[PDB]
Amino acid sequence: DVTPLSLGIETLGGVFTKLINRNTTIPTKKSQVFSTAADGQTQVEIKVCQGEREMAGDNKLLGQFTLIGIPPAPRGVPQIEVTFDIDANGIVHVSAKDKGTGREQQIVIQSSGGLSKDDIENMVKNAEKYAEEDRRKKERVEAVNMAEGIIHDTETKME
Amino acid sequence: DVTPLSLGIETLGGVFTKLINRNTTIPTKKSQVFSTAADGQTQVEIKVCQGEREMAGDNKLLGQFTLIGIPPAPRGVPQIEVTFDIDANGIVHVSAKDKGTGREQQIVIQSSGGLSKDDIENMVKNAEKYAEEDRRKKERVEAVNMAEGIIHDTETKME
Repeated sequence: DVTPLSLGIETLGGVFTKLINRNTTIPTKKSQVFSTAADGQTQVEIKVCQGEREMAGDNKLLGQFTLIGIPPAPRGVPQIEVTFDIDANGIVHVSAKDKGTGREQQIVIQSSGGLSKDDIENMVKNAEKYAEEDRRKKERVEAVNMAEGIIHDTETKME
Repeated sequence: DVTPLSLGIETLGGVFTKLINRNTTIPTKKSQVFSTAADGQTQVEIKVCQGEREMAGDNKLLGQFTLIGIPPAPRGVPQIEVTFDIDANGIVHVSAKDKGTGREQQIVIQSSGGLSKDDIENMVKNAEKYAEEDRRKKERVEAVNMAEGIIHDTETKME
């Protein structure tokens, strides 16, 4: 038994960060650490998405939760470990843990909609159709995001 | 009663960071906040320099001291304020204070402690001589300093 479509979460700029590539044998587990997009950010919204598109919004939203109680710290400091657990029954689990505090909340997606073979084929179709339009939109967001970091590193450093 | 030469410290890459520019009317107090160049950096070294060259090593070292006990934190977090307080005589009171922990370390030096007015003009001439060599060195080092930051900000972020 395998994942019909790629799974991931929406990250800064609307980009879809893939965590489990399609046709992965289930059960499966995959982790990645993320951080806050801004200074003083007390929470992070985890939008679990499914599809093959480069931008989250163009994919199916399966579930949504918010990780509460991240102590205010500067942009990019908090270490948020996001883990995708898919059990044998193909039920999606996504936990988010602030490595520092230990604060953690998890979403269990017992039932999302129904995913038809026609829906799957269509999603794979649009992904290939809009591929270079997607690649260019993703590339631009990545530059804006990198520049945001460049503008935020205005302090001189020392050894 | 102005500063004979520019005063400052050594920062990341060996760059000379001015705190008090040349011909600044004294007495005067000037400050700047700096941070660590590496993850989990315990200390910072303050190398008080005098001259007009773009790299600290090519200038006159007036004083050197270490500020220890910076609580381990990622690159760019610790807030180390460096203060240069000059009086009428030319005595510079240099301090390095960790804005967070409150820990302070300080020295006192003589900027008026210069080896002849002939050499103040020699240093000014040494600078104008190596001005293009320096802007080449400075732009190469500053490119590495930026890349170091961009690489330290690779981690994906979330709103």
